[PDB]
Amino acid sequence: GIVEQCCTSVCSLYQLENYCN
Amino acid sequence: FVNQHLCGSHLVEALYLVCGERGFFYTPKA
Repeated sequence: GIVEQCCTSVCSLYQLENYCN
Repeated sequence: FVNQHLCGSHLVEALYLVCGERGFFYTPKA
C-alpha cells in the first residue's frame, strides 16, 4: 500500500501519481 | 519534494498537491 511505499520507505512521484484519479 | 518519507497528514498533503483537480484516493490499509 501507499503507506508501506511512501511512509515506511522513501516515496516517489511515480507512486503518488498511481493514486490520483 | 516527494522523494522522502511522507507519513500521516504530510502524505495526504502531498497527494493533494501532486494530483490537483484530478483528486486522489487515500488507502492506508489495503
